Amino acid sequence: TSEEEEKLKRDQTLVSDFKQQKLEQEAQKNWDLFYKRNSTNTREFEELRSCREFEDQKLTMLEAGCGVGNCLFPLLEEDPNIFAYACDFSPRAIEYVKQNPLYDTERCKVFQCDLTKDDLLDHVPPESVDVVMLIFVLSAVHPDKMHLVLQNIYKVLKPGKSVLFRDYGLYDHAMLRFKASSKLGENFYVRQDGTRSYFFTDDFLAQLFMDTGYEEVVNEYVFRETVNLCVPRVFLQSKFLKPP
Ligand SMILES: C[S@@+](CC[C@H](N)C(=O)[O-])C[C@H]1O[C@@H](n2cnc3c(N)ncnc32)[C@H](O)[C@@H]1O
Repeated sequence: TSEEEEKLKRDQTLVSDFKQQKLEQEAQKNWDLFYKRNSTNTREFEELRSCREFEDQKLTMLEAGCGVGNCLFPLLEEDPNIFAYACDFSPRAIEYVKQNPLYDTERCKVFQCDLTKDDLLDHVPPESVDVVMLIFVLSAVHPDKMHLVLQNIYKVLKPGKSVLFRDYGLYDHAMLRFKASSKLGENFYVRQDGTRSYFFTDDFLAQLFMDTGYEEVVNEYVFRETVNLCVPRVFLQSKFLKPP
């Protein structure tokens, strides 16, 4: 190898770490910019009706990474005996959740929170929650910090109740198009809008949850289609239990 060949490889590491840190430093900005630049923004129901002891028993629920509430307001409208804590670290997204007319404070408490560093106990009482919902959120978090998210959620969960996980899986469509310029690491990619996407394997995700004290209930790939002309989709869909 040349002298410039050797130089270029140490340059690649250096620039790539610069890129990674900038992307991590601005995780919140890029998600906030995402919301400020757009507005065209069932397994869950089954498990809510599952842990109920009575028939119409009230349950309390934490939607971690609520966005503008696409997975929140439906669950509130179908089920009347459910209270949802909701957080997100994008202020603009929070405005949207507080701003649409379905928002009723007898049913829904939304707050800002960076799940990697802000204590959920600041706004969610300890071991108070029956279901936490991590839907397409963990994959936005740096793989090295994902366990922080799971540790944080742990404090909030009533023992014997569970996290409902769903996120991008191995060989999902986006992973199969990113130019290697956008690869940040193994299964870790950056989108054009600066937000990041991790593509989970069943084994890696299971290890994350067990390293932070959960037990595997369900951990399976699920496959779906999107219309263009059909696009194959791979999600990882799981359920992890906080032990009693
Ligand atoms: C693709 S949206 C998913 C929203 C929602 N779970 C749903 O079902 O539609 C990803 C959301 O995760 C949020 N997010 C990413 N990292 C976060 C973090 N560290 N703490 C809190 N929210 C985060 C972003 O603000 C964004 O709104």
